[PDB]
Amino acid sequence: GQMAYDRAITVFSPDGRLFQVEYAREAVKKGSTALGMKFANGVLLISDKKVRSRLIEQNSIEKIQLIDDYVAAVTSGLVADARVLVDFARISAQQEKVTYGSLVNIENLVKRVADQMQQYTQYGGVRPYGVSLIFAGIDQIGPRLFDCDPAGTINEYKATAIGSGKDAVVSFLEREYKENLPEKEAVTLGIKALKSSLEEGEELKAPEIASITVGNKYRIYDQEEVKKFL
Amino acid sequence: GQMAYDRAITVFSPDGRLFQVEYAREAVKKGSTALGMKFANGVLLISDKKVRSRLIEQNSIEKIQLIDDYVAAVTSGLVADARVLVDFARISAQQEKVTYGSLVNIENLVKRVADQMQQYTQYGGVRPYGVSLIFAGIDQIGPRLFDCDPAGTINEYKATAIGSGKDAVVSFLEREYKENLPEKEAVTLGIKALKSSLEEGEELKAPEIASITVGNKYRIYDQEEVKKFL
Amino acid sequence: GQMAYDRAITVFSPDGRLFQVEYAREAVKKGSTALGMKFANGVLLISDKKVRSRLIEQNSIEKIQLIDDYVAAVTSGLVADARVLVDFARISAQQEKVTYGSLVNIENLVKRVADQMQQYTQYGGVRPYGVSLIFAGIDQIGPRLFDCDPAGTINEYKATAIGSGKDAVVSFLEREYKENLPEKEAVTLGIKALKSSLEEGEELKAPEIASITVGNKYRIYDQEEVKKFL
Amino acid sequence: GQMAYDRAITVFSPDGRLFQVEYAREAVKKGSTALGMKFANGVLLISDKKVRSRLIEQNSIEKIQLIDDYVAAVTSGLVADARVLVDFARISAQQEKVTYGSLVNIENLVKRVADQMQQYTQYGGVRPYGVSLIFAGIDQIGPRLFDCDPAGTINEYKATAIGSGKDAVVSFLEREYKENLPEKEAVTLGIKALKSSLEEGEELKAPEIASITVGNKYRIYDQEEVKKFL
Amino acid sequence: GQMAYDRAITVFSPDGRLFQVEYAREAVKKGSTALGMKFANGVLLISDKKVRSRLIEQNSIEKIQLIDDYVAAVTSGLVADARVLVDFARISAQQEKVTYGSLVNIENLVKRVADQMQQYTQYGGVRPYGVSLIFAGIDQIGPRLFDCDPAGTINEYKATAIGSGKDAVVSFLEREYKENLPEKEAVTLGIKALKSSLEEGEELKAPEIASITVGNKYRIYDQEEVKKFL
Amino acid sequence: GQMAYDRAITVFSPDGRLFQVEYAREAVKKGSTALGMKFANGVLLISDKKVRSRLIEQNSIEKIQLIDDYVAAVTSGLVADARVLVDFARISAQQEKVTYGSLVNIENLVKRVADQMQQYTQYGGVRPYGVSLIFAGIDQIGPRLFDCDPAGTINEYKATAIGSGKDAVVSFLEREYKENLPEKEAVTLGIKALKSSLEEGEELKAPEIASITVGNKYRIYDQEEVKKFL
Amino acid sequence: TTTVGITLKDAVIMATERRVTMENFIMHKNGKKLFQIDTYTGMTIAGLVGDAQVLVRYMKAELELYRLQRRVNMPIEAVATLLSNMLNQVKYMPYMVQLLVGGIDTAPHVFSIDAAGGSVEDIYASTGSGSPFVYGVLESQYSEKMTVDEGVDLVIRAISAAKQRDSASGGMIDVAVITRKDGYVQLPTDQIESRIRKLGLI
Amino acid sequence: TTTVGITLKDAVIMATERRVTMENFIMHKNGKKLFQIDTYTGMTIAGLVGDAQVLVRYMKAELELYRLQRRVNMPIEAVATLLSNMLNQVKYMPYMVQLLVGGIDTAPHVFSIDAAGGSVEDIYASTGSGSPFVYGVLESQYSEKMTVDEGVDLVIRAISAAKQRDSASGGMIDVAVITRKDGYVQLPTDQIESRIRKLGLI
Ligand SMILES: C[C@@H](NC(=O)[C@H](Cc1ccc(O)cc1)NC(=O)OCc1ccccc1)C(=O)O
Ligand SMILES: C[C@@H](NC(=O)[C@H](Cc1ccc(O)cc1)NC(=O)OCc1ccccc1)C(=O)O
Ligand SMILES: C[C@@H](NC(=O)[C@H](Cc1ccc(O)cc1)NC(=O)OCc1ccccc1)C(=O)O
Ligand SMILES: C[C@@H](NC(=O)[C@H](Cc1ccc(O)cc1)NC(=O)OCc1ccccc1)C(=O)O
Ligand SMILES: C[C@@H](NC(=O)[C@H](Cc1ccc(O)cc1)NC(=O)OCc1ccccc1)C(=O)O
Ligand SMILES: C[C@@H](NC(=O)[C@H](Cc1ccc(O)cc1)NC(=O)OCc1ccccc1)C(=O)O
Repeated sequence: GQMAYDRAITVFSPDGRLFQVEYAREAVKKGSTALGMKFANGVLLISDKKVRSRLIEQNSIEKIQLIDDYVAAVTSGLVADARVLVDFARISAQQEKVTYGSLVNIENLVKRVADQMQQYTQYGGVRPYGVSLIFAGIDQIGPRLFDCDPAGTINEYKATAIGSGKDAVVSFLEREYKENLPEKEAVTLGIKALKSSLEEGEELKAPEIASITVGNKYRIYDQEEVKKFL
Repeated sequence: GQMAYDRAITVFSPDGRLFQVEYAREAVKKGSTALGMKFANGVLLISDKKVRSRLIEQNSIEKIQLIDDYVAAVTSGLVADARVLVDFARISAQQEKVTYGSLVNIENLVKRVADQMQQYTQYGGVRPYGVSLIFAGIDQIGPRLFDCDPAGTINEYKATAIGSGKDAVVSFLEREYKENLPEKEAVTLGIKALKSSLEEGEELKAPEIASITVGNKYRIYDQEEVKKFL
Repeated sequence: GQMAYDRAITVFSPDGRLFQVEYAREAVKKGSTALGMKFANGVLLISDKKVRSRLIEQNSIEKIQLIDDYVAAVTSGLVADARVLVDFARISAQQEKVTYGSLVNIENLVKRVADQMQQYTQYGGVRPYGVSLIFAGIDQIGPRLFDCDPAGTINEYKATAIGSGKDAVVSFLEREYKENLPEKEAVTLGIKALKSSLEEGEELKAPEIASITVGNKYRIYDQEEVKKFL
Repeated sequence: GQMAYDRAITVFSPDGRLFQVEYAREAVKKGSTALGMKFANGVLLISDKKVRSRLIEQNSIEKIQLIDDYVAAVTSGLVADARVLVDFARISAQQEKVTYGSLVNIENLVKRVADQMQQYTQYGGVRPYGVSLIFAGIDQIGPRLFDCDPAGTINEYKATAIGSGKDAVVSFLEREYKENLPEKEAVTLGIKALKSSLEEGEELKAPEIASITVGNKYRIYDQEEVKKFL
Repeated sequence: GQMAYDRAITVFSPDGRLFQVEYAREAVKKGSTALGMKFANGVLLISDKKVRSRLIEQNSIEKIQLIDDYVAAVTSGLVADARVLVDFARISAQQEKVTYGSLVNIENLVKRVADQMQQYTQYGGVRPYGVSLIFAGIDQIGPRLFDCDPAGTINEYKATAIGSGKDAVVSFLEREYKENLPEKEAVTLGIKALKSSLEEGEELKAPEIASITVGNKYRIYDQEEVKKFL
Repeated sequence: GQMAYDRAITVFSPDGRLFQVEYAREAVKKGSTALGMKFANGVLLISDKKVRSRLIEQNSIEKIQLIDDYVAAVTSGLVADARVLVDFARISAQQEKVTYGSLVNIENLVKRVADQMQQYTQYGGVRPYGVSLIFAGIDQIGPRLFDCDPAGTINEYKATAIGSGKDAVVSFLEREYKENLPEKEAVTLGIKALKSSLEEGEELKAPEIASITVGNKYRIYDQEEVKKFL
Repeated sequence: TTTVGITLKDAVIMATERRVTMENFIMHKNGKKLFQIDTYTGMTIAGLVGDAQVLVRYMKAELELYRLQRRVNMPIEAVATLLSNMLNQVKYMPYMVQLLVGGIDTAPHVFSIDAAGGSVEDIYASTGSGSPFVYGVLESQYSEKMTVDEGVDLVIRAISAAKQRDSASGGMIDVAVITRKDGYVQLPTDQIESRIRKLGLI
Repeated sequence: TTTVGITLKDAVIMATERRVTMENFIMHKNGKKLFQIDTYTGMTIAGLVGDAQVLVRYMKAELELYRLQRRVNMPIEAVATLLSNMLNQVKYMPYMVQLLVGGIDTAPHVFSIDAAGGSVEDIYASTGSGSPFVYGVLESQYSEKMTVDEGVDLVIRAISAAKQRDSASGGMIDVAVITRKDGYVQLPTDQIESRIRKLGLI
């Protein structure tokens, strides 16, 4: 039954489902866990790192990407598709700055990215992007936190997560998250949430941390500062 | 089950896999083994040679190709697709020089090549390139070493390998690689890594060696110098 | 198993094979045997002739075609596709002469032809050319000898062959070929190689012979001269 | 086995065959037999006529068509496709006259027609022409006689035939054809060849005869002259 | 066997047949019978009428259509496709008059219509017209009578028929047709031919009659004149 | 058998049928019954109304649409496709008025609509309109009444009907219709015809009535006048 | 340039001179300005040489294709109409030519066509810089009852007068006669010279 | 610029000078204006150097491809017709050149082609600013019965006269002789100098 309605993107199932979009969401769950949360006059992003062999440079596997000095993004899923979407977001942000002289709402930037992803779910001959993204930054309204799925759906969160351990992290944040926390406390809480999603075999491995506050630009935590919360 | 989701490039499997991309990676493993590693103020490339009949000229089977005087590439997989990608890289490098007057980051050149390969995995009516590439050179940041797969993924390495004996070489380099080695020592280590990947029947056959140092252009090792490490 | 991955050109097999390209190579092996070899300051081409009924004019079945006064080609496989590729090569050669005033490297001409053939193996809605070609001539580097397959692969040889008796001829040349032979000796050796590939029933039938030397243009052997080596 | 590789034009069989092209050749063998032969300073065409009911005008079923005053063609196979190809040949001939002021080689005209037919065997969404053609005329080289098949192959003959009785006619001409015969003798020989291809039930029925000599234009034999050889 | 080669227009059968074209000819045989014949300095058309309910106006079911004042056409098969082809013929006739100032040969007009129909039998994504047409008129050569089939074939007749009772009418005309008959006698003969094609149950029902003579325009027989031959 | 030739619009059945067009006609029979008839110097339209819940406004379910002040149309079948065709007819009518300054023949307007519908039955990638239409109005010839089917066929009637109860209404009109009736009598006859098509369970429910006379514009019957014939 | 075409009872006579003025001097003395474009049709050209030669090649191709498809020669008025459409379609980037078309389909015809595509049938016409001198001779001496021999002498005298007064005209006179019985016949040069000597024009 | 081409019984002789005037002064004294474009065909160029050089490359490519496809050399009149079409197709954005084409197919031919695509065959022709001086020499001294040696001396004298009166012409004279027996042969410079000394032109 299901195998008869899961071969083409533009085919609805008898119960009104799009299995090709659903299958793309399975690719997202294979990616590394990442999360973001808002705090007092700021927002931060944490991305888990799976340490590979020592032959890999520790500068290209960074999943946190700056869209500009005030907007950052983190992705999960197909790396190649994620790189294309990040490049599209950067071009879209600059187009906004050329047209109006500045960027006023981050939600508009997310919508342009999501509209691009939604287009690849309605026309034949293409496949949907197998990537989920989280956008966080500061605009003329304040700290913002958004997520985007392969289907192109947009939601705004006080705290959210993507990746393989998404369910474990969101459950942990459902119990222990507090609003308007200081930046240091928020990072400690985020480390515990990422810690509570791994298996018993492994342990936390000094992830990527980035944050921004109102009136300032994005700053990337160095390895020395990360070890302090480790 | 798998045979129902491995016929079209733009079809996701129920577990979120792209089998056509995976099958392209099988073509890569049929190619000859090649590797590259960085050393003190430089980077080198080694490509194994399978000696065919004496009727073949020993000038066209060279898998190491110069993108410019400061960037070189080596490929593995479908030869015909590899030639097209190398030509695309050379044109892309010259476009960068015309626009800005010079080449500043090699990673940008690799991204343009990878974006071309990623495009052939999302649109119907085309097949992905069955080629993996390694890019090494000197730019305004220093020695660089990149790899690219049929899916269009990009990673940066201190040392890496491609081809049939990729697993054996990377395991050997995982145990014996050292940083900031002199050029002569690095070549000797690379020969042993390539040696430790062949079967008991055959033996090493004077491969291709190329290297470059900061402030200089790429130089190709002649047969006389290769025999000295043989 | 194989029958599920051999219907479309743009489909990889589970073991990373392109069966449609492979099937095109089967059409090549149905053609008449042809070979070429380099000698002292020159290169020659020999193409076997299968004598049909006397009603056929002995001027159109010539498989050796001049690309210009200094480059010649011989083909094997589908005659109709071979004619199209030869016309494409002739146009490409003239485009080179208009742009630069002369032709410097024959290898560049072969690459343009091979790129055309490679394109017909990656896009849907078209089939690959079922033709293999051998290019021989004199350029600013010296005598050159190239071959091209339906997949678009390029190799340079001191001596090579195409067609049905390719395996027998290359084995014979693997044992008896010598470098820098005089033109008369090279033709005699080539006749024996073509002779050693036929079945016991038939015999050699005065084939086509063409050759060129440095500083001169291509000359076509007449029937009188061919009978002297017969 | 064969039924799995005979549905699409752009699909090679495992043994390197194009069955759709082969099937088009079957449509040709359903057409009426026609033949042409060269004689002393001239060339002629003979086309068998199958007499239908008396209600059909005896002016439109003529299979011999003049391309110009010096080139004529005869076709066999699908009538509708044959009409299109004849119109294409006439336009191509006039384009040659506009560009150069005259027509020098008839073989060039045949190649343009054959290239059109070859194109319809390599691209999807179209079917090959089910027509075989014979071109005969006088140019700056002398009497010419060509044939063309659905695959687009070109051959030059002293005498040839197409249609249902092609095998019988070519066998008869293989035994009794002579070169440089007078025009009257050549017509008598051609009538016997066409006669020797019919079944025992029927008999020859006053076919179409056309001929041309050097320095003159094409002339069409009238019914009175045809009865003289009947 | 047949069901494997009758789904696509651009697919040849193993015996060189185009079943989609053949199936279109079946739609033609469902139409009402119509016929035309030439007489002394003229030509006429007769089209059988199947009387439907009295609620239908007796002015739109007329199958005889004037292409201009000197050319008329009658169709059989799919009414909707027939209307499109008649409109195309009318536009084509006016294009001829604009270019040359008059219409010289009716056969040229028929060829343009047939070329349009032939095009819809060689390209995928379209279906052939299921219409057969008969063209009759006066040009600079004299009375003309042509027919056209879905395949685009053209034949010229002294008398012919189309529709369901085509076989019965042509057999009757094969026995009783005479040339250069007066107009009144020709109409009487045509009525008998149409009468001899119906079943025993029904009877002739005052059909459409149109005729034209040299030096005059087309005239449509009124019901009063039709009853005189009834 | 039938299931093998009913999947694509551009496929003929072995007996020369287009099942996709036939299936579109099934959608028409699901619509509400409507009819039109001509009377003395006028023509009227009646469309049955199926009373839904009271929450629906009684102004948008009107199936009678004015093309202009002198032409009206009523449709049956897919509502969404019907709206598109009505909009196309309105644009076509205005194009006629811009080009010539007025509308002379309504039949020309119907042909443009029918040509649009016929086009969607011959090209792949589209589906036919599942709508039947009736056009009635006054032009320079007099009262006109036309119908159009999904196949694009055009017929002119003194009285006709479309919808689910088409067969019952046309049978009733076949027995009781009279020509040149007064407007009041014609409406009473039309109500009885619509009444004689419903089932025993339900009853007539004050339908839509519109009419026009020579020299006047279209007028829509109000509910008060409809109840007088109820 | 001087071209002329006249009609008789059953014949059409066309004639031109041969002088070509390229780069403001007499560069060519034996140019060709009279062409056969069909079995019973001829054409003369005046104006830009490049434009005229292209049109001649186009007309030969169109008329030959027309004959092969419709099995009959194109009527003379249809030839003029085809030329009229071709020239008018590019009227704002036009061919800078003056054309005469003459031939036999069922009766003699001569057509004059301008650069804008205007086509007018006439009993006789003349084009080129020497045309007004020709019209003077034709107005005073042309007769519809003339024989073919008298018509040939008439066009020779008219062109000879033009050469005496128009510096852009000169060279040998080429004459063609078109009849149903004999088709398109170009008179030999020696015959033209004999007529010139007999008329006392040298 | 001064170019000339003449026809003899079985030969074609073409000759040019070498002066190139770039930026209103004599910048180059040894320019090339005579080219071999086929086995038995040559061409001379006058006008804009850039346009002329592009056309020479086009003609070499077209003629070589023609020879390879149809197995024979293109006829001389066909070469002129091809050039005529190419120039006329861009007449409103034209090549600002004057061209001479000469060669042997079955008989000697010389064609003159202008920027608008007009092509006229002639027994002899000359192009460039020095052409009127050449025509004066040819009108008084050319003979159709001349031998090849006499023809070579004739073109040398004609170009020498042009160099004495046209400031845009000068430099060494290049001469080519085309025959069926010997093909395209460019005369050596020393032989030209010997003829100049024998004729007393220095
Ligand atoms: C780095 C990134 N993940 C990754 O490393 C992803 C995980 C993944 C693998 C296979 C899939 O089919 C889907 C997703 N790997 C990935 O994108 O490369 C593997 C790949 C497999 C098939 C087609 C193309 C590429 C993350 O942690 O978000
Ligand atoms: C030189 C290069 N390898 C090679 O020589 C590759 C290896 C290969 C063969 C078949 C495959 O299907 C895939 C890869 N051969 C190759 O590209 O030519 C064989 C070929 C087979 C099928 C389609 C097109 C070409 C290397 O060593 O990297
Ligand atoms: C002259 C040339 N060979 C030939 O004569 C080739 C050999 C061949 C036949 C059938 C095939 O499917 C493939 C190759 N014949 C050929 O090209 O014509 C036969 C043909 C068959 C099917 C489709 C189109 C054409 C040679 O000797 O190289
Ligand atoms: C006049 C011409 N032959 C003919 O009359 C050909 C013979 C033929 C029939 C059916 C086929 O499938 C193929 C060929 N008939 C033909 O072209 O018309 C029949 C036809 C059948 C199917 C599709 C289109 C047309 C000849 O003698 O060459
Ligand atoms: C008036 C005209 N015939 C007719 O009335 C034709 C006969 C026909 C019916 C169904 C078919 O599949 C094919 C032909 N009817 C017709 O064209 O309308 C029925 C139709 C059926 C399926 C698709 C489109 C339209 C005639 O007598 O020639
Ligand atoms: C108002 C109009 N009829 C209607 O209300 C039509 C009747 C119909 C329903 C389903 C069908 O598949 C076809 C026709 N309904 C309708 O167009 O909406 C239902 C629908 C069903 C499937 C696809 C799109 C729309 C009428 O009375 O003419």
